[PDB]
Order: sequence, then C-alpha cells, then structure tokens
Amino acid sequence: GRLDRKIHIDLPNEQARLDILKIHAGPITKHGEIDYEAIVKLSDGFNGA
Amino acid sequence: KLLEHKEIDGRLKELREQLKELTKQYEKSENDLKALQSVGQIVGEVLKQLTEEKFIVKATNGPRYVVGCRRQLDKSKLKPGTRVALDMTTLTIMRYLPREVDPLVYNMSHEDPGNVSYSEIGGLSEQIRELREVIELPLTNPELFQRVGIIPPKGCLLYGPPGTGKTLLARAVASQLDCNF
Amino acid sequence: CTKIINADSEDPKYIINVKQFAKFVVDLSDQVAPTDIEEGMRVGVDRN
Amino acid sequence: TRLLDSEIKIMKSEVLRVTHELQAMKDKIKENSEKIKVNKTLPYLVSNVIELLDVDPKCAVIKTSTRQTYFLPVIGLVDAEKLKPGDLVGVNKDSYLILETLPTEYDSRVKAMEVDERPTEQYSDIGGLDKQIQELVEAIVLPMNHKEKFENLGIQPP
Ligand SMILES: Nc1ncnc2c1ncn2[C@@H]1O[C@H](COP(=O)(O)OP(=O)(O)OP(=O)(O)O)[C@@H](O)[C@H]1O
Ligand SMILES: [Mg+2]
Repeated sequence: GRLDRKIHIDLPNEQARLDILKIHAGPITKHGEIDYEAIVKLSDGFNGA
Repeated sequence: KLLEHKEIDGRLKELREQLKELTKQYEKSENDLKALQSVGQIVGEVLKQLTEEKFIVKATNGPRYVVGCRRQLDKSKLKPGTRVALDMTTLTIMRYLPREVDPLVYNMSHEDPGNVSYSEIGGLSEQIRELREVIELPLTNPELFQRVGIIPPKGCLLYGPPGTGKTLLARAVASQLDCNF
Repeated sequence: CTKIINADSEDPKYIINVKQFAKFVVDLSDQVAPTDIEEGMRVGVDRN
Repeated sequence: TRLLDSEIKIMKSEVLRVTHELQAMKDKIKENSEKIKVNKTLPYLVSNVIELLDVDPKCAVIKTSTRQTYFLPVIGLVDAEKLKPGDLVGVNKDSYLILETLPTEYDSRVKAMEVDERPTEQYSDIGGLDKQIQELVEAIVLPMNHKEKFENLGIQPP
C-alpha cells in the first residue's frame, strides 16, 4: 500500500557479463583478435563497475 | 559649387549623431530616476473577512492584523488561504498572488544533463519491463485497469548489492520519458 | 563586534556577518589601514 | 536660380543649435548621474531572491537576511535577465530595491582548508617506494597534462 513492488537487481550472469563487456569494450581502439570467453570465465562475482 | 553649407551641414550631422547618444543617455537617466521612486510591500496570507471592509490577515511571521482593502480591488477572489500583498505603512490589501514555489523545489524540478538511453544498459531486460509496467502504461491508457476492475500500484523500490546499476536505470528512465519529474 | 566573511578588489566593500541581525556591505574608517583586515576574524562595527 | 548664402547660414545655425542641445543634454546627464550616485548609500542589506514572478495589469519576491518576505513591483537597478531563484543580492536598506549582485559565498571553514604555502619536499628523499610512486603519479598528475593521450585511445581515467 506504500511500497507495493520490491525489485531485485542481482549480480550479472555469464550472458549478462558478456553483454556488459560488449557494451563497454566497444569504443576503445582495439587491434588484433579478442576472446571474451576467458574473460567471462575468470570474472566471477563482478559488477558493471 | 553649392558647398557653402556642406561644411555646416556636416557639422550639423555630427552634432545630430552626438545628440542621438545624448538622448539615449537622457532616457537612461529618466528610467533610473523613475525606478527609484517606489517601495516594496509586505507579503501575508488571508484568513477570513469580518465585514465588507475588514479582513484579518497573517504575515509570514507570527502577528495577525485586522486590515482594510483597496476600493477598486475585486473581493470575490479573496477566499481563505490565498496570498496577498499589504502596504508597509498602512497595511491595506492591495493585490493577490499565486501560490509560492520554493527555490529548493525549483532546483529539484530539472537537473539532468545526462542523456543515457536503454542501449547503454544491459543484462537486466526483465526488471526494466517490470518497472516500466508501473509508471508508463497506466499514465497513458488508464481505461484497461478500470475495465478489468483493479487499481494500478503507486510506488516501488529497487535493492541489491552495490554497483549493480540502480541509479543508472533511474537516470535512463528520467531521461527517456516526457513527463514532470 | 561582528565577523568579516570575504572581500573584493579595488574597493574594500567588505561583507560583514553578525550572529542575530542581518549581514551588510561596509567599508573601513579613516584611521585604519587596509593591510590588517584579513578575512575570517572578529572586527568592531558602529551602531549606525 | 543662382547660388544663395541662405543655405550656408541655415546649416550653420542648425549645427550650432544641435551642438548646444548636445552640451545641455550632457550637463543634464551629469546632474542625473550625480543624483543617482547620491542615492547609493553604502550600507546595503544582503538578501536572497525567491521568485522572478511575471504579472500583467516583472515583479520580484525576495527574502531578506533579517527573516522578512518582500514583494517588489519593480526590480530596480539590476536587469532581470541575470537573476535566478536563489541568487544573492544587495538591497537598499529603506526602499528595499536591488542595487547590485554579489558573488556566491562559501563557509569560512571550507575556505580555510585550501593550501597557501606549498611544501618543499621532493621525490628524491623517499626510498623504497618506486612502484607506489609510479602507480600514483600515472593516475593523478598524468590525466591533467597529457589528456590527449587518453581520448586518442578511448579510455576514461580512473
Ligand atoms: N547493467 C549495466 N550495464 C552497464 N553498466 C552498468 C550496468 N550496471 C552497472 N553499470 C555501471 O555502474 C556504474 C555506476 O553504477 P550505479 O551508479 O548505478 O550504482 P548502483 O548500483 O546504484 O550502486 P550504489 O548506488 O549502491 O553505489 C555505471 O557507470 C555503469 O558503467
Ligand atoms: Mg546509486
């Protein structure tokens, strides 16, 4: 009746982590070949920050 | 040939050019002297009227006064609770004013140079829909809930570990919606 | 006794704050030099 | 007809009259400026601007530092284009009109914590902290003097 809805924003998943990495690593002037799978596997319990 | 007046004509033209600025200066001086012949008025709130010519009004501070009103002013707009301006030497009703807006609320009303959209936030495509289900659809198409026979909720809160994207989502919602905020 | 809060250049135009009354814009007197008028310290002030 | 001296005389009289009028207007302007400067008694009253309300047949609503609310049918000697809700203004003590605009004020404690006398210690008198010094200098000093090395790559500083 005052705060009707409680919304939870938990830590990102592997797909969510890959999405955030693709969002933030885009604009940088990259070179060569990049492999996001190892980065996703290593980063556990991380945040967008 | 006929330039006997040409030198004097040029002198007159230069004098007129100077007189243009001299008249702008005279006008500026006139506005300056005219502006400095007015005084301010105290501000208060009306409570009720005793008779045709007597009201009782309360200033912003404590004291309450029994005062008169101007003759030409309309008396049909002076309902209790409105804001009025009174003379500082006789305390007579002179003018009614609209409701106040605080400078703090004015600053709070609009402060957002950010322009973040939904493309810069990812990984929580379900909670964003859950939130938008509350503040977007009912405010535009309100007959659906009336047809079903319920009332949409009012508020909600977001919680979780630090740095998961709460204030960012709030900024995106505020920056991508056409309504008072 | 009052407290100066700040100042401005090329003219004293000192901003004076008091505990109960309002704050004003003021200047010095004739016998006081502008050297020892550093901000944030208590000063004497007329009544009028 | 032939040439006539009447035009020269008329033009000379017009030039002289216009010059005399300009001189008289300048004298009147000087007198009015003297009167305006007479009304600028130095003790003002600092106050805060609440509203620049618009009315029809600009009017200000202000809050003096002595806890009084005032309504001004006219602004005064300051244009209304450079006023915002919350500005700090000096107001005439009796007529209660804006006379000038003042800079934003800050707390004395906040102002007193800014450095004045720079220290004299150099990097040469610290031993055994090379990695820490390098890691600190590349995150504070570097993004100030070499910003062009950052946006050329597309990376935000720490
Ligand atoms: N899903 C996401 N996609 C992209 N960036 C994200 C996401 N979640 C968080 N971020 C990053 O988080 C940063 C700041 O997060 P934010 O201010 O929303 O913190 P928070 O979750 O509200 O935490 P807190 O307020 O408790 O400190 C943003 O600059 C952004 O880069
Ligand atoms: Mg936050």
